[PDB]
Amino acid sequence: AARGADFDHVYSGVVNLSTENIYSFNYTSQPDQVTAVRVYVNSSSENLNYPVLVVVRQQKEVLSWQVPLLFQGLYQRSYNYQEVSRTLCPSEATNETGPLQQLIFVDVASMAPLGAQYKLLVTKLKHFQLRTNVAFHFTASPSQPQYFLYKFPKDVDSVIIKVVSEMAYPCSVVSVQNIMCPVYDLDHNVEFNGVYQSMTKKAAITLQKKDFPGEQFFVVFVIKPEDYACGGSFNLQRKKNLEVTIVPSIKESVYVKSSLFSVFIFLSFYLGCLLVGFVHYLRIYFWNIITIAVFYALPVIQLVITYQTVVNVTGNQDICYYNFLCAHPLGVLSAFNNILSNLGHVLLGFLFLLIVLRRDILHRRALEAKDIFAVEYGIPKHFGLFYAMGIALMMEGVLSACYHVCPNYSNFQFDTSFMYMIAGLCMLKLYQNASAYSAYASFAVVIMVTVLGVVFVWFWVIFSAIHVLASLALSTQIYMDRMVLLVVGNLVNWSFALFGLIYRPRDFASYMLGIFICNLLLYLAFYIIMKLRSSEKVLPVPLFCIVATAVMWAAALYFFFQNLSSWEGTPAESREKNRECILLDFFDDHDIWHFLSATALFFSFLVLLTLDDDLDVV
Amino acid sequence: AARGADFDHVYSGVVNLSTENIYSFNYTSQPDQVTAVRVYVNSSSENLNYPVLVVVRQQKEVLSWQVPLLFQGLYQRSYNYQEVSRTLCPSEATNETGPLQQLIFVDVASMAPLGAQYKLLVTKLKHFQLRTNVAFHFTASPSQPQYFLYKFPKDVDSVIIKVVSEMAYPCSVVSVQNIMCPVYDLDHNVEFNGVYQSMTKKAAITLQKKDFPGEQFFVVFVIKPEDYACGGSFNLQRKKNLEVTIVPSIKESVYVKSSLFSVFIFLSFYLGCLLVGFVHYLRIYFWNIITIAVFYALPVIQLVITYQTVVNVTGNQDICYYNFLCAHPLGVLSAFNNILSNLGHVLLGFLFLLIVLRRDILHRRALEAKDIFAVEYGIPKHFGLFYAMGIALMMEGVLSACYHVCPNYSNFQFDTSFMYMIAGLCMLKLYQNASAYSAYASFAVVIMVTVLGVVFVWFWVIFSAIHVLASLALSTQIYMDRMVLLVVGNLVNWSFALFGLIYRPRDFASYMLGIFICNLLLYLAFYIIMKLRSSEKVLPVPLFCIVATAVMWAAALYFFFQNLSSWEGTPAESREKNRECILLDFFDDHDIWHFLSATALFFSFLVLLTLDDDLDVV
Repeated sequence: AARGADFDHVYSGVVNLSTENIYSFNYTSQPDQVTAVRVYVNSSSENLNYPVLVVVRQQKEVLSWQVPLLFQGLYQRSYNYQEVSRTLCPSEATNETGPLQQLIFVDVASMAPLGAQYKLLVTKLKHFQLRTNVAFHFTASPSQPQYFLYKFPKDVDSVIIKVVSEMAYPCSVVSVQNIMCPVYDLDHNVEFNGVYQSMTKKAAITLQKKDFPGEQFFVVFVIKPEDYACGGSFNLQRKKNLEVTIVPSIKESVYVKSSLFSVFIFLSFYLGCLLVGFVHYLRIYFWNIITIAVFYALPVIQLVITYQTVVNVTGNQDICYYNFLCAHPLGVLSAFNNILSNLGHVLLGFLFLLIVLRRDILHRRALEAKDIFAVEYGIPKHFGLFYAMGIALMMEGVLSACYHVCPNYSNFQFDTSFMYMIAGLCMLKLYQNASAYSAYASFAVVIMVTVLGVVFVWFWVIFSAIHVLASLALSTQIYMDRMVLLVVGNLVNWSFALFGLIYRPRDFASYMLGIFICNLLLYLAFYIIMKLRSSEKVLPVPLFCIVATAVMWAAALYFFFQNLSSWEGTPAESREKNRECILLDFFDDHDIWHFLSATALFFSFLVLLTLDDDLDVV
Repeated sequence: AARGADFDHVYSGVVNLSTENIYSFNYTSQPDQVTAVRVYVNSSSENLNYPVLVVVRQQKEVLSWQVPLLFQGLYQRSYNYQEVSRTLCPSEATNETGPLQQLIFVDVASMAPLGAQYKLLVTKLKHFQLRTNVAFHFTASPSQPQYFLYKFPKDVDSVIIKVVSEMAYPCSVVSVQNIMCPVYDLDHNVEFNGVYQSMTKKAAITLQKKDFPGEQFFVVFVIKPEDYACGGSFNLQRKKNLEVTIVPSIKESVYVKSSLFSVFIFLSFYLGCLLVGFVHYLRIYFWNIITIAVFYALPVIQLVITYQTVVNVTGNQDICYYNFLCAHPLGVLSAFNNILSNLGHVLLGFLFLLIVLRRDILHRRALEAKDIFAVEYGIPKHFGLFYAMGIALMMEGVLSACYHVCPNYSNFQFDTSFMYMIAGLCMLKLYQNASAYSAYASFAVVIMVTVLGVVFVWFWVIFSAIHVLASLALSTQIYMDRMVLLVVGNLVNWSFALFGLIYRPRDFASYMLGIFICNLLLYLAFYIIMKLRSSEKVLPVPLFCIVATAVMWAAALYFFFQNLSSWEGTPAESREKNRECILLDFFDDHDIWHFLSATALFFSFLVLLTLDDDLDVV
């Protein structure tokens, strides 16, 4: 019992308590290509107490739905849609089997005393297979989910899928499943299997060839009914216009050609320092700091790899905050362009403990043999702080090379934490004890207290008075021309504190921008303009070094001020600010800061070291 | 078109490509009680290429399934079941509406050239509603999931649901949903809504009355096909015999009657000390430790409340490791019997800084006025360690009262961490500097290194030699009778290290059991048997105190040696060892250790303080 209907035609009729509508669609497959049937069903109006029930029977599948669809959300609201569409599964073919005959049965029924109205349209899909470097243009809906198929090529072993929306809204979920057919297109079971990502404007998924049996996969797009998870708020139709692009990945030569550059650019400094040095006349407090440094590192190297294993096991790519367009994977690590750029700290913090140790050896030898108290400058024994300076670079580099494996909220902002100490020591600038030893750990304690309290009684307005008092206390000791300069510096610090209180950009995230002014104040106390009535204190090598650290600090602020990701306000809003890669397709735009910060801090420390000349001969 | 069949009868027949089987069941509801229809369908044999498809149509629901069910699991295995059963949703009634007429349509069809065989049985449910303090006896299966209904009483505002299996296997999931009917009984969508727990032998769920609209809820039981998540391994039938019990919760009077006891039991010590004291003759290193103590606490009080909020938001009760039969909730906190028992540390660490400060004041006054160098015992100025002893109790109590909000793996075992320092100081026992200051932080560094390295090259065998060397080094300084005692102690320590290496009970969890021997060695060096040829050094008050700290250390080891939970080997195996509550239905069996450890450590420290008598008059 059937009617023998034909494909691509609009059918209408009346259903009742006894009348049932039967349709039978017969089609022949091919020994190649993929076909995909699609059923669209529309209801006229009303029907909120006696809906229409449609069942579709295949050889190895039965599907069923009611036409007046009713969703449900938070805060006791009810949405109702009146249009249903579905994409039936394919059957596939082989080269050893001929053409296949297939039958689809569609039954429509209702349970109403008077009747209902329905419209049926069953059509084949012409464009079902995505190709390499070809962009599509479809349109989704919260009651019309979509899926497509992709086949791996013979040479490509990895693919990046890029999905781009247009306006802002509504949110969606994208999934990557393997080639079977208990296919999951409903919203409540879309997260059961496969890599899935929430997206509101952008999405990027990285896939490999060795993890898929048969080298074919399904990309599934589903639209969220209520945009609550993405951070926003909130009947007739929603609609969405997406765009999907598949691109290949880089080869293996780039992984060598970039690491060779990033390990052959920091030996020219060694060669230069050697050349400059060997041309002359044509020729236990530290011990009690390692035990504290090995206390504040082991929770990081017990939490980070655990989080990485959790992300690499459960499937959810919503726990870490990477840059999803420039995250190259290697091995267990999923970001191998933010762990090889931190190799500058632990290699440029080793030229201090080859020069200042030689200077210590030479000065102690000169004290042992010659009379070092003749024509000297104010107790020449001055070291012991350079050894606690040139090891904080390594203890900042090792601590920075463990945060970029999973940026999250538990790890907080523990990357620019010891840099506050490295820029706020300001002890060796008081050259030529009681209030310094106590304030050494107290400075880092106050910095950590401010960092913790920045997130949580008018913190912005309360900090201006404390900053002004601290600036006045510092300028009282540092400092009439000197009094006028101290007053101008205190006024500038108060104006900067008032401007920061007026701004209040990103609360705890703005702690870096608020302590950059403190670092500038600490690094603007260069007294090189003392030559009004004093000695010369100027030489070509410190003049070149102060020119270099004046020039090379301007460039290192631009890449700081370009924001790429964000650790606040949902994990689906980081993807909007994502950017691509420059400089040989390996380095990011928040990865040329770890190359300039180290080589500016090293030159500033060298300026601090090599200064106070033209007095050893007096 | 129908046949007019009757309830509770076995029907059989043959289906084909053209023949379809229709059944129509008409039933009348009642103005009270709950009915529940249940459909059982059985297939004879074979049918792996042409299955049987069954659809059930109601007024506001359509359900559909194939009879030769096929599941799927990891490692490319395929299971097939031949029996299906389902429980249809109820329709419910009101007191303002009369009896309701309902019709169920059951259609059976196939797509086979020869035929298939099927058996249908549709029956009503007699026992559908659970009652208070009544235990049921049902039987589940991985292809037969179950659900029941419960209604809140008029006085009870909270309920504990206890589910108990029998043997070990197989695992299951239990869910608590609200009263609607898009009911979720399949395995892939059971975790969409509601509180759910994985269970293999035991489960306990706590529910409240203010969170459920209408005061009715659904308890859903579903059996897992593959027992992989619970930790185990791995066709005809599985089967499971459960048991469910609903019990009420305690009143509000217990929350007052226990806190009054647990704050009125620790003032009798104050009254006793006052009475003993006022009866006589009828009458800056510490400053540099607060800055380090406020460094190792803020990640805990940024991670713990975040984890608690995550558990209290997402629904998953599988991230923290509580005792699910003795976890009383109050407010945001879900365990208010492990945060009010840690109030003993921060209240019994305050009787030292009222007695030793008075002794310091009296001794300084006596030095200022009288000649304190007459008839004294070896430089009577001895304090400065009691002030670093009586504040580690508070810095262990505050650090212990933040781990019991969510025991997990990231928090590790950071509860008995400063107790290693508190028991391994052993500095003031060398009475009457160079190697002590260096070894102070080094002892805690070695303890933290051992704790970290215990989890991860024959650690058990390598530690015996290090322990023997450390024991020999300690006994060389501490210590012929003294040499024989030192040799016997070194031999006993080597035997204990060999026994611990032979045992190796729980690796990193066994670090507490392996350092308990070290604590016993440090607290067994009491030289009170020096009276062979020496002075008396014995008085009634230190004799009573050494008797008390000898007696009250035996009882505090039993409750340690009773294990209640475990932080390793899946989060569904902690529930097997769970126990109930003793001592006025509030305190646990791992909560009478925080009351005896403090009052034994305080008496041991008092023994250390008050000793060396009978020499102030000589």
